[PDB]
Amino acid sequence: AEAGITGTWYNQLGSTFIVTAGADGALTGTYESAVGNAESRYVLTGRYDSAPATDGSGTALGWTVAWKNNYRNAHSATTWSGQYVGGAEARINTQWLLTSGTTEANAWKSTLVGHDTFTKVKP
Amino acid sequence: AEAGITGTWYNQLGSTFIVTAGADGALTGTYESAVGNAESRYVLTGRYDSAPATDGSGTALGWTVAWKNNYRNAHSATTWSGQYVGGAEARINTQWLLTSGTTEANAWKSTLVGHDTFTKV
Amino acid sequence: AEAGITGTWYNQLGSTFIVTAGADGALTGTYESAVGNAESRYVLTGRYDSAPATDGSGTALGWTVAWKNNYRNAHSATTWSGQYVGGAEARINTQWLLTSGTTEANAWKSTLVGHDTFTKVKP
Amino acid sequence: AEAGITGTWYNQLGSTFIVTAGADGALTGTYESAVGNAESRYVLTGRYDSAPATDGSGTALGWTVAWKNNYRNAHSATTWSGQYVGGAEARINTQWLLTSGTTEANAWKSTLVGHDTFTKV
Ligand SMILES: N=C1N[C@H]2[C@H](CS[C@H]2CCCCC(=O)O)N1
Ligand SMILES: N=C1N[C@H]2[C@H](CS[C@H]2CCCCC(=O)O)N1
Ligand SMILES: N=C1N[C@H]2[C@H](CS[C@H]2CCCCC(=O)O)N1
Ligand SMILES: N=C1N[C@H]2[C@H](CS[C@H]2CCCCC(=O)O)N1
Repeated sequence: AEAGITGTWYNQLGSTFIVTAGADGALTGTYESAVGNAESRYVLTGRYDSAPATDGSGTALGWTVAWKNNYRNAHSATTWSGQYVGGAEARINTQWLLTSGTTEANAWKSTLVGHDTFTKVKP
Repeated sequence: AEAGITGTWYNQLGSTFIVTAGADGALTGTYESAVGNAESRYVLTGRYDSAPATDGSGTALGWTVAWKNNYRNAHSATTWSGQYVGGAEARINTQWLLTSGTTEANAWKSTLVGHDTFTKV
Repeated sequence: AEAGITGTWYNQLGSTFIVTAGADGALTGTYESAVGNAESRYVLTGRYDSAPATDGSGTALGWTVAWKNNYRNAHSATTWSGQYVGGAEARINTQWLLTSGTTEANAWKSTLVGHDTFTKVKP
Repeated sequence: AEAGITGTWYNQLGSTFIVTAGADGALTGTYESAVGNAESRYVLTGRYDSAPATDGSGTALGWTVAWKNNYRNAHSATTWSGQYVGGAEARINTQWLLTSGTTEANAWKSTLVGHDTFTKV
């Protein structure tokens, strides 16, 4: 549901995610990371299943943040792939891939993988 | 390198995606796959880092495709994270995560991972 | 440290992991999964850093379980890659890859990725 | 297919691993890489599913290498998960996770992921 995803979310690292889910399946907002070579807010863009299922299945979504803004440029991009689960305590459980640009030679070590869980605070 | 991300790319599977790279880091376009519960074009939105470094590194980027369009809804979304490299043969090398919406009970098996290499050939 | 890893561990799904860390960096034991097309115990083999660092850095390790025993055969294998962190509450935090054998055609969907956290109960 | 996993394999990077596949699912051998804080041979231990299905599927397997030997200790371990396929050109297609031991503080960036294809060429 767009509404349910829309809001302010935080994860276990202390990062802030502000997103708006649009009617057409779009996600736009800004990400504030608590870690990494990242300072201030970064623009995020993603997509979600505007028409999930009835049942108590999560809503699949994903989004990308390139870590370049007017203050910094880490030359990397992270994509989070997960599911939104609503209820009294809504969560977005994700797995992410962080790719740094590298020379052909170090391309084998350009991507990190992890997982983040977000808890909603505001709409 | 710059601009050159813009165009039509194809992968091993036969998938095709057309993207437009905007001066400030946005990626917009459509994705048409060859495998899965997919049928036609899907909208894709991503970001790419517009000021890559000047050591011969690739340009980091990523995009998402929710697999829902006016014809099908596979209740899943794929995110590709990778880097673009130009030259006589430009390619985008990526790793992807495909998450399907599941009930709590099947959450452990909701995400597939793979890799795709796209070229303009 | 071999000792610290040796023991009985459980994760959030309810699976049992019984492992012995040998002096030479080896890990052997059995895995009892609570989910999947898996019944009874399965043999596991892995390796760990017998000489970690001083500091409060985790000990990197990894192990594999092919899901075939005398009772079942899911034709898949899972490898867990993570770190052991000791202390009063020792944990093994991992990320895993589950690959199912497939035809060339469905190879794109042969691997699942997730993460498990194990808590120690016994040696 | 069976037995055929046993042998010497090489990957794109130039890494080489020699493995022995035992009748009951064990994989044993040595791994020598071409990249990273690695120097010489490392011991590898894995498992492979000894009764693959009879639809033309690959044989699922996986192995681990802790990057410590008598010469170096990179305080990391790599696990490769994939499947073997035989034929005139047998190959092992894998995806790997490389975890480095870190302090809690850097736990978020402890694991790299990639893919390797090994052939006997
Ligand atoms: N809030 C989170 N931040 C880290 C993880 C996923 S992306 C990462 C921050 C990286 C910042 C930029 C960088 O270091 O390249 N979750
Ligand atoms: N070009 C690719 N197609 C498959 C992989 C990653 S995304 C995937 C197609 C999935 C279609 C929808 C589905 O089956 O859920 N790469
Ligand atoms: N204890 C765990 N079991 C599931 C995850 C990782 S492997 C998986 C069980 C799979 C069983 C065999 C199968 O279904 O193929 N953790
Ligand atoms: N053949 C491969 N070599 C690199 C990738 C995955 S494992 C890795 C070598 C790592 C060496 C030790 C290290 O740098 O930590 N594939």
